[PDB]
Amino acid sequence: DKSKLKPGTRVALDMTTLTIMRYLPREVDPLVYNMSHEDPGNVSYSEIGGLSEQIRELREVIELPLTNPELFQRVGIIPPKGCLLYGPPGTGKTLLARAVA
Amino acid sequence: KEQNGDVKEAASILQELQVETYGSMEKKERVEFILEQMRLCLAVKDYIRTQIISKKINTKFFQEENTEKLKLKYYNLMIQLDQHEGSYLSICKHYRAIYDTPCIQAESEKWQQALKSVVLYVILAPFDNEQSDLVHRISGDKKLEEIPKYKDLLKLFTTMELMRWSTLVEDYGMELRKGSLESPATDVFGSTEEGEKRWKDLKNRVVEHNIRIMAKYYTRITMKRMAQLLDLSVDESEAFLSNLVVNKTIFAKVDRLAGIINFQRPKDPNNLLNDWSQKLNSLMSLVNKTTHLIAKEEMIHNLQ
Amino acid sequence: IISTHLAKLYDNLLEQNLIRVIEPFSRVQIEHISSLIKLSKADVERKLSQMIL
Amino acid sequence: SKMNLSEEVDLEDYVARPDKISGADINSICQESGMLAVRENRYIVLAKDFEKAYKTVIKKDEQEHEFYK
Ligand SMILES: Nc1ncnc2c1ncn2[C@@H]1O[C@H](COP(=O)(O)OP(=O)(O)OP(=O)(O)O)[C@@H](O)[C@H]1O
Ligand SMILES: [Mg+2]
Repeated sequence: DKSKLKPGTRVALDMTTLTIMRYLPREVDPLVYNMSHEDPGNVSYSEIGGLSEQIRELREVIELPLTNPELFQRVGIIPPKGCLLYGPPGTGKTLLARAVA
Repeated sequence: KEQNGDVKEAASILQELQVETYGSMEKKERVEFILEQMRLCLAVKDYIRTQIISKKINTKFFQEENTEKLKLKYYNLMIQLDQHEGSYLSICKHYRAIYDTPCIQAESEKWQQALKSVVLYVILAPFDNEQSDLVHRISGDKKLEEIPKYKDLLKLFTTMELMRWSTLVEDYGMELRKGSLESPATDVFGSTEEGEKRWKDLKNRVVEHNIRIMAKYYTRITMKRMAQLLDLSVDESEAFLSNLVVNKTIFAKVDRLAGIINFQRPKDPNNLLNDWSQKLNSLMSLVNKTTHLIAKEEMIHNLQ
Repeated sequence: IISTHLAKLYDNLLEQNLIRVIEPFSRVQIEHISSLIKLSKADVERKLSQMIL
Repeated sequence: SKMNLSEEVDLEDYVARPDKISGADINSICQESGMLAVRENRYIVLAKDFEKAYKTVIKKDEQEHEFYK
Protein backbone atom coordinates (compact mmCIF):
# COMPACT_ATOMS: atom_id res chain seq x y z
CA ASP A 1 0.00 0.00 0.00
CA LYS A 2 2.50 2.52 -1.38
CA SER A 3 0.16 5.41 -0.49
CA LYS A 4 1.21 4.73 3.12
CA LEU A 5 4.83 5.45 2.10
CA LYS A 6 4.92 9.09 3.03
CA PRO A 7 8.19 10.92 2.30
CA GLY A 8 9.69 10.70 5.76
CA THR A 9 8.42 7.42 7.15
CA ARG A 10 10.66 4.60 8.38
CA VAL A 11 10.94 1.23 6.63
CA ALA A 12 12.92 -2.00 6.91
CA LEU A 13 14.98 -2.96 3.87
CA ASP A 14 16.11 -6.40 2.80
CA MET A 15 19.70 -7.35 3.57
CA THR A 16 20.42 -8.55 0.02
CA THR A 17 17.50 -7.58 -2.23
CA LEU A 18 17.50 -4.17 -0.43
CA THR A 19 13.80 -3.64 -1.23
CA ILE A 20 11.22 -2.58 1.33
CA MET A 21 9.83 -5.37 3.51
CA ARG A 22 7.88 -3.68 6.30
CA TYR A 23 7.45 -0.07 7.33
CA LEU A 24 7.80 1.13 10.91
CA PRO A 25 5.92 3.93 12.75
CA ARG A 26 8.66 5.92 14.55
CA GLU A 27 11.60 5.53 16.93
CA VAL A 28 10.84 6.21 20.58
CA ASP A 29 14.47 7.05 21.68
CA PRO A 30 14.86 5.05 24.96
CA LEU A 31 15.78 8.10 27.07
CA VAL A 32 12.02 8.77 27.23
CA TYR A 33 11.02 5.10 27.39
CA ASN A 34 11.44 5.25 31.16
CA MET A 35 9.37 8.45 31.24
CA SER A 36 6.20 6.46 30.50
CA HIS A 37 6.45 3.06 32.19
CA GLU A 38 5.79 3.76 35.87
CA ASP A 39 2.88 3.42 38.29
CA PRO A 40 1.69 6.63 40.00
CA GLY A 41 0.15 5.37 43.23
CA ASN A 42 -2.97 3.37 42.35
CA VAL A 43 -4.80 6.24 44.06
CA SER A 44 -8.46 7.20 43.62
CA TYR A 45 -8.78 10.85 44.85
CA SER A 46 -9.01 9.52 48.42
CA GLU A 47 -5.45 10.28 49.54
CA ILE A 48 -6.10 14.00 49.07
CA GLY A 49 -8.20 16.52 50.96
CA GLY A 50 -8.70 20.18 51.70
CA LEU A 51 -8.05 21.05 48.06
CA SER A 52 -11.39 20.17 46.40
CA GLU A 53 -11.98 23.72 45.17
CA GLN A 54 -8.69 23.48 43.25
CA ILE A 55 -8.87 19.76 42.44
CA ARG A 56 -12.18 20.01 40.59
CA GLU A 57 -11.11 23.19 38.81
CA LEU A 58 -8.06 21.33 37.47
CA ARG A 59 -10.21 18.32 36.60
CA GLU A 60 -12.46 20.71 34.69
CA VAL A 61 -9.81 21.97 32.27
CA ILE A 62 -8.25 18.57 31.48
CA GLU A 63 -10.88 15.82 31.67
CA LEU A 64 -13.42 17.59 29.43
CA PRO A 65 -11.46 17.75 26.11
CA LEU A 66 -10.29 14.13 26.45
CA THR A 67 -13.83 12.87 27.22
CA ASN A 68 -16.54 15.37 26.33
CA PRO A 69 -15.89 17.59 23.29
CA GLU A 70 -19.61 18.16 22.65
CA LEU A 71 -19.69 20.75 25.45
CA PHE A 72 -16.98 22.65 23.57
CA GLN A 73 -18.61 22.48 20.14
CA ARG A 74 -21.91 23.89 21.43
CA VAL A 75 -20.06 27.00 22.67
CA GLY A 76 -17.75 28.83 20.29
CA ILE A 77 -14.55 28.19 22.25
CA ILE A 78 -11.33 26.40 21.42
CA PRO A 79 -10.52 23.61 23.90
CA PRO A 80 -7.85 24.88 26.28
CA LYS A 81 -4.21 23.99 26.77
CA GLY A 82 -2.57 22.94 30.02
CA CYS A 83 -2.44 24.51 33.47
CA LEU A 84 0.18 25.35 36.13
CA LEU A 85 0.73 24.33 39.75
CA TYR A 86 2.56 26.90 41.87
CA GLY A 87 2.97 27.37 45.60
CA PRO A 88 5.08 26.44 48.62
CA PRO A 89 6.52 22.91 48.83
CA GLY A 90 4.45 20.33 50.63
CA THR A 91 0.85 20.72 49.49
CA GLY A 92 0.34 18.25 46.67
CA LYS A 93 2.14 19.27 43.45
CA THR A 94 3.18 15.70 42.76
CA LEU A 95 0.44 13.61 44.38
CA LEU A 96 -2.10 15.73 42.50
CA ALA A 97 -0.56 14.70 39.19
CA ARG A 98 -0.23 11.22 40.68
CA ALA A 99 -4.00 11.32 41.19
CA VAL A 100 -4.86 12.33 37.63
CA ALA A 101 -2.42 9.83 36.09
CA LYS B 1 -44.57 17.17 49.39
CA GLU B 2 -46.21 20.58 49.86
CA GLN B 3 -47.15 21.06 46.20
CA ASN B 4 -45.88 20.13 42.79
CA GLY B 5 -44.16 23.53 42.55
CA ASP B 6 -42.01 22.82 39.52
CA VAL B 7 -40.20 26.16 39.23
CA LYS B 8 -39.17 26.68 42.84
CA GLU B 9 -37.56 23.30 43.52
CA ALA B 10 -36.02 23.02 40.05
CA ALA B 11 -33.96 26.21 40.04
CA SER B 12 -33.07 25.95 43.73
CA ILE B 13 -31.33 22.60 43.27
CA LEU B 14 -29.46 23.59 40.08
CA GLN B 15 -27.89 26.46 42.02
CA GLU B 16 -26.54 23.90 44.53
CA LEU B 17 -25.27 21.12 42.26
CA GLN B 18 -22.18 23.33 41.88
CA VAL B 19 -21.79 23.35 45.69
CA GLU B 20 -21.50 19.80 47.10
CA THR B 21 -19.00 18.59 44.52
CA TYR B 22 -16.40 18.88 47.28
CA GLY B 23 -17.41 15.78 49.12
CA SER B 24 -15.80 13.12 46.96
CA MET B 25 -17.79 11.53 44.15
CA GLU B 26 -19.09 8.47 45.99
CA LYS B 27 -20.30 5.62 43.81
CA LYS B 28 -23.88 5.50 45.12
CA GLU B 29 -25.05 8.54 47.10
CA ARG B 30 -23.49 11.15 44.82
CA VAL B 31 -24.83 9.31 41.77
CA GLU B 32 -28.34 9.02 43.23
CA PHE B 33 -28.41 12.70 44.13
CA ILE B 34 -27.29 13.80 40.66
CA LEU B 35 -30.00 11.79 38.88
CA GLU B 36 -32.74 13.34 41.02
CA GLN B 37 -32.89 16.76 39.39
CA MET B 38 -32.99 15.54 35.79
CA ARG B 39 -36.44 13.96 36.13
CA LEU B 40 -37.54 17.31 37.53
CA CYS B 41 -36.13 19.16 34.52
CA LEU B 42 -37.79 16.64 32.22
CA ALA B 43 -41.09 17.51 33.91
CA VAL B 44 -40.87 21.28 33.35
CA LYS B 45 -39.78 20.72 29.72
CA ASP B 46 -36.18 21.78 30.37
CA TYR B 47 -34.47 19.41 27.97
CA ILE B 48 -31.28 21.43 27.53
CA ARG B 49 -30.53 20.96 31.24
CA THR B 50 -31.21 17.22 31.51
CA GLN B 51 -28.96 16.07 28.66
CA ILE B 52 -25.87 17.70 30.18
CA ILE B 53 -26.15 16.62 33.81
CA SER B 54 -26.79 13.18 32.30
CA LYS B 55 -23.78 13.59 30.01
CA LYS B 56 -21.55 13.62 33.11
CA ILE B 57 -22.76 10.21 34.32
CA ASN B 58 -20.84 8.14 31.72
CA THR B 59 -17.60 8.49 33.72
CA LYS B 60 -19.11 6.00 36.22
CA PHE B 61 -19.29 2.67 34.39
CA PHE B 62 -19.82 -0.95 35.53
CA GLN B 63 -21.56 0.23 38.69
CA GLU B 64 -24.40 -2.28 38.24
CA GLU B 65 -22.48 -5.03 40.05
CA ASN B 66 -23.60 -4.04 43.55
CA THR B 67 -26.93 -2.34 42.80
CA GLU B 68 -29.68 -2.84 40.23
CA LYS B 69 -32.16 0.05 40.78
CA LEU B 70 -29.53 2.55 39.58
CA LYS B 71 -29.18 1.77 35.87
CA LEU B 72 -32.94 1.29 35.39
CA LYS B 73 -34.11 4.77 36.41
CA TYR B 74 -31.13 6.29 34.59
CA TYR B 75 -32.02 4.75 31.23
CA ASN B 76 -35.76 5.26 31.81
CA LEU B 77 -35.05 8.98 31.74
CA MET B 78 -32.64 8.61 28.82
CA ILE B 79 -35.25 6.90 26.64
CA GLN B 80 -37.65 9.79 27.28
CA LEU B 81 -35.05 12.48 26.60
CA ASP B 82 -34.23 11.15 23.13
CA GLN B 83 -37.95 10.43 22.61
CA HIS B 84 -38.76 14.11 22.09
CA GLU B 85 -36.22 14.31 19.28
CA GLY B 86 -35.51 11.73 16.57
CA SER B 87 -32.51 9.40 16.29
CA TYR B 88 -34.35 6.24 17.33
CA LEU B 89 -31.27 3.98 17.43
CA SER B 90 -30.19 5.51 20.75
CA ILE B 91 -33.46 4.45 22.38
CA CYS B 92 -32.93 0.96 20.95
CA LYS B 93 -29.45 0.86 22.46
CA HIS B 94 -31.00 1.80 25.79
CA TYR B 95 -33.83 -0.71 25.29
CA ARG B 96 -31.30 -3.49 24.74
CA ALA B 97 -29.40 -2.46 27.86
CA ILE B 98 -32.55 -2.55 30.02
CA TYR B 99 -33.21 -6.01 28.56
CA ASP B 100 -30.44 -7.91 30.41
CA THR B 101 -30.41 -5.99 33.69
CA PRO B 102 -33.75 -7.10 35.28
CA CYS B 103 -33.47 -10.53 33.63
CA ILE B 104 -30.72 -11.55 36.11
CA GLN B 105 -33.55 -12.12 38.63
CA ALA B 106 -35.38 -14.21 35.94
CA GLU B 107 -38.24 -11.79 35.26
CA SER B 108 -41.34 -13.66 34.20
CA GLU B 109 -43.18 -10.62 32.84
CA LYS B 110 -40.74 -7.67 32.96
CA TRP B 111 -38.41 -9.56 30.63
CA GLN B 112 -41.26 -9.73 28.10
CA GLN B 113 -41.84 -5.96 28.14
CA ALA B 114 -38.16 -5.17 27.55
CA LEU B 115 -38.19 -7.75 24.75
CA LYS B 116 -41.19 -6.05 23.15
CA SER B 117 -39.61 -2.60 23.37
CA VAL B 118 -36.51 -3.65 21.41
CA VAL B 119 -38.27 -5.63 18.70
CA LEU B 120 -41.03 -3.06 18.13
CA TYR B 121 -39.16 -0.33 16.26
CA VAL B 122 -35.79 -1.09 14.74
CA ILE B 123 -36.97 -0.34 11.19
CA LEU B 124 -37.97 3.10 12.54
CA ALA B 125 -34.27 3.91 12.83
CA PRO B 126 -32.49 5.15 9.69
CA PHE B 127 -30.81 2.45 7.59
CA ASP B 128 -27.14 3.28 7.01
CA ASN B 129 -25.15 0.26 8.20
CA GLU B 130 -26.12 0.01 11.86
CA GLN B 131 -29.57 -1.40 11.23
CA SER B 132 -27.95 -4.24 9.25
CA ASP B 133 -25.95 -5.90 12.03
CA LEU B 134 -28.56 -4.97 14.66
CA VAL B 135 -31.31 -6.95 12.94
CA HIS B 136 -28.81 -9.80 12.58
CA ARG B 137 -28.00 -9.82 16.30
CA ILE B 138 -31.39 -9.33 17.95
CA SER B 139 -32.98 -11.85 15.58
CA GLY B 140 -32.22 -15.55 15.47
CA ASP B 141 -32.39 -16.06 19.24
CA LYS B 142 -33.82 -18.91 21.26
CA LYS B 143 -36.39 -16.76 23.09
CA LEU B 144 -37.98 -14.31 20.69
CA GLU B 145 -40.54 -16.34 18.66
CA GLU B 146 -43.16 -16.22 21.45
CA ILE B 147 -44.68 -13.11 19.80
CA PRO B 148 -45.97 -12.76 16.20
CA LYS B 149 -44.05 -9.45 16.02
CA TYR B 150 -40.99 -11.59 15.24
CA LYS B 151 -42.86 -12.68 12.12
CA ASP B 152 -43.63 -9.00 11.56
CA LEU B 153 -39.88 -8.40 11.95
CA LEU B 154 -38.94 -11.29 9.63
CA LYS B 155 -41.36 -9.99 6.99
CA LEU B 156 -39.69 -6.57 6.85
CA PHE B 157 -36.14 -7.90 6.45
CA THR B 158 -35.64 -7.59 2.67
CA THR B 159 -36.79 -8.89 -0.76
CA MET B 160 -40.23 -7.31 0.01
CA GLU B 161 -41.58 -10.63 1.43
CA LEU B 162 -45.00 -9.67 -0.07
CA MET B 163 -45.43 -6.40 1.83
CA ARG B 164 -48.14 -3.74 1.50
CA TRP B 165 -49.11 -1.18 4.12
CA SER B 166 -52.85 -1.58 3.56
CA THR B 167 -52.38 -5.29 4.18
CA LEU B 168 -50.11 -4.45 7.12
CA VAL B 169 -52.62 -2.20 8.87
CA GLU B 170 -55.47 -4.73 8.60
CA ASP B 171 -53.91 -7.96 9.90
CA TYR B 172 -51.81 -6.67 12.82
CA GLY B 173 -54.37 -4.22 14.18
CA MET B 174 -55.35 -6.67 16.93
CA GLU B 175 -51.75 -6.45 18.13
CA LEU B 176 -52.19 -2.67 18.03
CA ARG B 177 -55.64 -2.87 19.64
CA LYS B 178 -56.26 -4.67 22.95
CA GLY B 179 -54.67 -8.12 23.13
CA SER B 180 -53.79 -10.57 25.87
CA LEU B 181 -50.89 -8.72 27.52
CA GLU B 182 -50.34 -5.81 25.07
CA SER B 183 -48.49 -3.77 27.68
CA PRO B 184 -45.70 -2.05 25.66
CA ALA B 185 -47.92 -1.86 22.56
CA THR B 186 -50.12 0.85 24.07
CA ASP B 187 -46.96 2.45 25.49
CA VAL B 188 -45.48 3.11 22.04
CA PHE B 189 -48.32 3.25 19.51
CA GLY B 190 -51.99 4.10 19.97
CA SER B 191 -51.60 7.31 21.92
CA THR B 192 -51.70 11.10 21.57
CA GLU B 193 -49.78 13.13 18.96
CA GLU B 194 -46.54 11.46 20.10
CA GLY B 195 -48.03 8.15 18.97
CA GLU B 196 -49.71 9.49 15.83
CA LYS B 197 -46.38 10.72 14.47
CA ARG B 198 -45.07 7.21 15.08
CA TRP B 199 -47.84 5.95 12.81
CA LYS B 200 -46.64 8.39 10.15
CA ASP B 201 -43.00 7.47 10.68
CA LEU B 202 -43.85 3.77 10.51
CA LYS B 203 -45.68 4.64 7.30
CA ASN B 204 -42.57 6.61 6.32
CA ARG B 205 -40.20 3.70 6.94
CA VAL B 206 -42.17 1.05 5.06
CA VAL B 207 -42.49 3.13 1.89
CA GLU B 208 -38.76 3.89 2.18
CA HIS B 209 -38.39 0.12 2.26
CA ASN B 210 -40.76 -0.02 -0.71
CA ILE B 211 -38.68 2.37 -2.82
CA ARG B 212 -35.46 0.42 -2.22
CA ILE B 213 -36.98 -2.86 -3.40
CA MET B 214 -38.30 -1.17 -6.55
CA ALA B 215 -34.96 0.36 -7.53
CA LYS B 216 -33.26 -3.03 -7.17
CA TYR B 217 -35.85 -5.32 -8.80
CA TYR B 218 -36.93 -3.06 -11.67
CA THR B 219 -35.58 -0.94 -14.49
CA ARG B 220 -38.54 1.27 -15.45
CA ILE B 221 -42.04 1.68 -14.08
CA THR B 222 -44.98 3.90 -14.91
CA MET B 223 -45.84 6.55 -12.36
CA LYS B 224 -49.47 5.45 -12.06
CA ARG B 225 -48.41 1.97 -10.98
CA MET B 226 -45.96 3.27 -8.36
CA ALA B 227 -48.62 5.58 -6.91
CA GLN B 228 -51.28 2.90 -6.50
CA LEU B 229 -48.82 0.34 -5.10
CA LEU B 230 -47.82 2.77 -2.33
CA ASP B 231 -51.46 3.47 -1.33
CA LEU B 232 -51.13 7.23 -1.85
CA SER B 233 -51.59 9.96 -4.43
CA VAL B 234 -49.35 10.98 -7.31
CA ASP B 235 -48.36 14.27 -5.64
CA GLU B 236 -47.08 12.66 -2.44
CA SER B 237 -45.21 10.01 -4.44
CA GLU B 238 -43.32 12.68 -6.39
CA ALA B 239 -42.51 14.74 -3.30
CA PHE B 240 -41.42 11.66 -1.37
CA LEU B 241 -39.05 10.62 -4.14
CA SER B 242 -37.80 14.20 -4.43
CA ASN B 243 -36.97 14.04 -0.72
CA LEU B 244 -34.94 10.88 -1.27
CA VAL B 245 -33.00 12.00 -4.33
CA VAL B 246 -31.82 15.28 -2.77
CA ASN B 247 -30.84 13.16 0.25
CA LYS B 248 -28.58 11.14 -2.17
CA THR B 249 -29.92 7.93 -0.63
CA ILE B 250 -32.04 6.48 -3.46
CA PHE B 251 -30.48 6.86 -6.89
CA ALA B 252 -33.10 7.38 -9.63
CA LYS B 253 -34.71 9.95 -11.94
CA VAL B 254 -38.30 10.62 -12.95
CA ASP B 255 -40.28 11.83 -15.96
CA ARG B 256 -43.29 14.14 -15.67
CA LEU B 257 -44.02 14.14 -19.40
CA ALA B 258 -44.63 10.41 -19.96
CA GLY B 259 -44.49 9.19 -16.38
CA ILE B 260 -41.57 6.75 -16.56
CA ILE B 261 -39.44 6.76 -13.42
CA ASN B 262 -36.39 4.78 -14.42
CA PHE B 263 -33.89 3.11 -12.10
CA GLN B 264 -30.76 2.49 -14.16
CA ARG B 265 -28.26 5.06 -15.42
CA PRO B 266 -26.87 5.92 -18.85
CA LYS B 267 -23.79 3.72 -18.85
CA ASP B 268 -20.50 4.73 -20.42
CA PRO B 269 -19.14 3.14 -23.64
CA ASN B 270 -15.83 2.55 -21.88
CA ASN B 271 -17.76 1.07 -18.94
CA LEU B 272 -20.17 -0.95 -21.09
CA LEU B 273 -17.55 -2.54 -23.32
CA ASN B 274 -15.35 -3.35 -20.32
CA ASP B 275 -18.32 -5.01 -18.65
CA TRP B 276 -18.95 -6.81 -21.94
CA SER B 277 -15.46 -8.32 -22.04
CA GLN B 278 -15.51 -9.06 -18.31
CA LYS B 279 -18.65 -11.16 -18.69
CA LEU B 280 -16.99 -12.54 -21.83
CA ASN B 281 -13.80 -13.50 -20.02
CA SER B 282 -14.86 -15.01 -16.68
CA LEU B 283 -17.85 -16.85 -18.17
CA MET B 284 -16.20 -18.38 -21.26
CA SER B 285 -12.64 -19.18 -20.13
CA LEU B 286 -12.70 -20.47 -16.55
CA VAL B 287 -15.74 -22.73 -16.88
CA ASN B 288 -14.46 -23.59 -20.37
CA LYS B 289 -11.32 -24.91 -18.70
CA THR B 290 -13.53 -26.74 -16.21
CA THR B 291 -15.62 -28.53 -18.87
CA HIS B 292 -12.47 -30.03 -20.35
CA LEU B 293 -11.07 -31.28 -17.05
CA ILE B 294 -14.23 -32.77 -15.55
CA ALA B 295 -14.68 -34.69 -18.81
CA LYS B 296 -11.11 -35.85 -18.32
CA GLU B 297 -11.94 -36.75 -14.72
CA GLU B 298 -14.92 -38.83 -15.89
CA MET B 299 -12.53 -40.97 -17.98
CA ILE B 300 -11.33 -42.60 -14.77
CA HIS B 301 -14.70 -43.29 -13.11
CA ASN B 302 -16.45 -44.58 -16.24
CA LEU B 303 -13.85 -46.85 -17.85
CA GLN B 304 -13.03 -49.40 -16.82
CA ILE C 1 -26.46 51.48 -1.61
CA ILE C 2 -28.39 48.40 -0.50
CA SER C 3 -30.73 47.47 -3.34
CA THR C 4 -27.89 46.04 -5.42
CA HIS C 5 -27.16 43.44 -2.73
CA LEU C 6 -30.91 42.85 -2.44
CA ALA C 7 -30.93 42.06 -6.16
CA LYS C 8 -27.95 39.73 -5.72
CA LEU C 9 -29.69 38.02 -2.80
CA TYR C 10 -32.82 37.83 -4.94
CA ASP C 11 -30.98 36.29 -7.89
CA ASN C 12 -29.20 33.94 -5.50
CA LEU C 13 -32.55 32.86 -4.05
CA LEU C 14 -33.83 32.01 -7.53
CA GLU C 15 -30.85 29.83 -8.44
CA GLN C 16 -30.87 28.16 -5.03
CA ASN C 17 -34.51 27.14 -5.46
CA LEU C 18 -34.15 26.28 -9.15
CA ILE C 19 -31.48 23.64 -8.45
CA ARG C 20 -33.66 21.77 -5.93
CA VAL C 21 -35.92 20.80 -8.85
CA ILE C 22 -33.22 19.28 -11.05
CA GLU C 23 -32.11 16.07 -9.31
CA PRO C 24 -35.57 14.36 -9.52
CA PHE C 25 -35.83 14.45 -13.33
CA SER C 26 -34.22 14.84 -16.75
CA ARG C 27 -37.21 15.66 -18.96
CA VAL C 28 -39.97 17.87 -17.58
CA GLN C 29 -42.66 20.32 -18.61
CA ILE C 30 -42.29 23.94 -17.50
CA GLU C 31 -45.74 24.64 -16.03
CA HIS C 32 -45.07 22.36 -13.08
CA ILE C 33 -41.87 24.30 -12.37
CA SER C 34 -43.82 27.56 -12.59
CA SER C 35 -46.42 26.12 -10.21
CA LEU C 36 -43.76 24.77 -7.85
CA ILE C 37 -41.91 28.08 -7.68
CA LYS C 38 -45.41 29.70 -7.58
CA LEU C 39 -44.03 32.90 -9.13
CA SER C 40 -44.22 33.04 -12.97
CA LYS C 41 -42.98 31.21 -16.06
CA ALA C 42 -41.31 33.97 -18.09
CA ASP C 43 -38.66 34.99 -15.57
CA VAL C 44 -37.98 31.30 -14.93
CA GLU C 45 -37.08 30.82 -18.60
CA ARG C 46 -34.87 33.93 -18.64
CA LYS C 47 -33.17 32.66 -15.49
CA LEU C 48 -32.72 29.13 -16.84
CA SER C 49 -31.39 30.47 -20.13
CA GLN C 50 -28.97 32.64 -18.16
CA MET C 51 -27.75 29.64 -16.16
CA ILE C 52 -27.00 27.66 -19.33
CA LEU C 53 -25.17 30.53 -21.03
CA SER D 1 -19.09 36.40 16.47
CA LYS D 2 -18.91 32.59 16.74
CA MET D 3 -19.52 32.23 20.48
CA ASN D 4 -23.18 32.53 21.46
CA LEU D 5 -23.60 35.73 23.47
CA SER D 6 -27.09 37.10 22.52
CA GLU D 7 -27.30 39.26 25.64
CA GLU D 8 -28.29 42.74 26.70
CA VAL D 9 -25.22 42.95 28.95
CA ASP D 10 -22.43 44.26 26.72
CA LEU D 11 -18.69 44.32 27.47
CA GLU D 12 -18.45 48.10 27.22
CA ASP D 13 -17.32 48.70 30.81
CA TYR D 14 -14.33 46.40 30.19
CA VAL D 15 -12.90 48.38 27.26
CA ALA D 16 -11.58 51.70 28.59
CA ARG D 17 -10.01 50.10 31.66
CA PRO D 18 -6.37 50.67 32.67
CA ASP D 19 -3.74 47.87 32.95
CA LYS D 20 -3.11 47.33 29.21
CA ILE D 21 -4.23 43.94 27.95
CA SER D 22 -2.45 41.81 25.36
CA GLY D 23 -4.37 40.31 22.45
CA ALA D 24 -4.02 36.75 23.72
CA ASP D 25 -5.79 37.66 26.96
CA ILE D 26 -9.09 38.37 25.18
CA ASN D 27 -9.02 34.72 24.11
CA SER D 28 -8.26 33.59 27.66
CA ILE D 29 -11.09 35.55 29.29
CA CYS D 30 -13.67 34.39 26.73
CA GLN D 31 -12.53 30.80 27.23
CA GLU D 32 -12.65 31.16 31.02
CA SER D 33 -16.12 32.69 30.78
CA GLY D 34 -17.05 29.78 28.53
CA MET D 35 -15.80 27.36 31.18
CA LEU D 36 -17.90 29.14 33.77
CA ALA D 37 -21.05 28.51 31.74
CA VAL D 38 -20.33 24.86 30.89
CA ARG D 39 -19.15 23.80 34.38
CA GLU D 40 -22.37 25.06 35.93
CA ASN D 41 -24.45 23.40 33.18
CA ARG D 42 -25.49 26.52 31.27
CA TYR D 43 -25.25 27.41 27.60
CA ILE D 44 -25.40 31.19 27.57
CA VAL D 45 -23.58 34.12 29.12
CA LEU D 46 -25.45 35.11 32.28
CA ALA D 47 -23.61 38.46 32.70
CA LYS D 48 -21.34 37.16 35.47
CA ASP D 49 -18.88 34.76 33.83
CA PHE D 50 -17.25 37.64 31.95
CA GLU D 51 -16.62 39.56 35.17
CA LYS D 52 -15.32 36.61 37.19
CA ALA D 53 -12.95 35.67 34.36
CA TYR D 54 -11.62 39.22 34.23
CA LYS D 55 -11.04 39.38 37.99
CA THR D 56 -9.16 36.08 37.82
CA VAL D 57 -6.74 37.01 35.03
CA ILE D 58 -5.75 40.52 36.21
CA LYS D 59 -4.49 39.66 39.73
CA LYS D 60 -0.75 39.79 39.09
CA ASP D 61 0.69 43.13 40.39
CA GLU D 62 -0.80 46.55 40.92
CA GLN D 63 -0.94 50.05 42.40
CA GLU D 64 1.50 52.89 41.64
CA HIS D 65 0.88 53.86 45.34
CA GLU D 66 -0.25 57.44 44.42
CA PHE D 67 3.44 58.30 44.30
CA TYR D 68 5.35 60.16 41.56
CA LYS D 69 1.88 60.97 40.11
N1 LIG E 1 -2.82 18.13 50.46
C1 LIG E 1 -2.44 16.89 50.85
N2 LIG E 1 -3.36 15.96 51.17
C2 LIG E 1 -3.00 14.73 51.56
N3 LIG E 1 -1.72 14.33 51.66
C3 LIG E 1 -0.69 15.16 51.38
C4 LIG E 1 -1.02 16.52 50.95
N4 LIG E 1 0.15 17.15 50.72
C5 LIG E 1 1.13 16.26 50.99
N5 LIG E 1 0.64 15.07 51.37
C6 LIG E 1 1.52 13.93 51.74
O1 LIG E 1 2.83 14.24 51.27
C7 LIG E 1 3.36 13.18 50.48
C8 LIG E 1 3.58 13.69 49.07
O2 LIG E 1 4.40 14.85 49.13
P1 LIG E 1 4.12 16.04 48.09
O3 LIG E 1 3.91 15.45 46.73
O4 LIG E 1 3.06 16.95 48.67
O5 LIG E 1 5.50 16.85 48.10
P2 LIG E 1 5.65 18.11 47.12
O6 LIG E 1 4.70 19.19 47.58
O7 LIG E 1 5.57 17.61 45.71
O8 LIG E 1 7.15 18.59 47.45
P3 LIG E 1 7.85 19.65 46.48
O9 LIG E 1 6.82 20.74 46.32
O10 LIG E 1 9.09 20.04 47.24
O11 LIG E 1 8.13 18.86 45.22
C9 LIG E 1 2.36 12.05 50.47
O12 LIG E 1 2.85 10.98 51.29
C10 LIG E 1 1.11 12.62 51.10
O13 LIG E 1 0.64 11.73 52.11
MG1 LIG F 1 7.23 17.50 43.86
